[PDB]
Amino acid sequence: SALGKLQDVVNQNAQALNTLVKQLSSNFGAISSVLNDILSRLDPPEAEV
Amino acid sequence: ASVYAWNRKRISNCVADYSVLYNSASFSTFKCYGVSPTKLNDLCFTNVYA
Repeated sequence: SALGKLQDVVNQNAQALNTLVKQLSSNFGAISSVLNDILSRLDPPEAEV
Repeated sequence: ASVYAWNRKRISNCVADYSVLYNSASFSTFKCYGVSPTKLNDLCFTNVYA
């Protein structure tokens, strides 16, 4: 645990990247988080929302 | 049956086509929720009811 700040910065960057990746599994009020599944299930006029 | 005693029908282990029902011109209302009236003959479901 000698090099503390370097490991802290690396861990912060890794956590930021992991959060940015995991923010794609959210619906945000939509039907699902899969854009291809939405496009295959709903027509564009109804899937625009 | 009646409205309070509706009969649930389980459908599984089969191939179901829906284009013959939408184009039948006999059903008054054919409102689809969550899915579209088209592009449904290219999808596969796990357990549907009727």
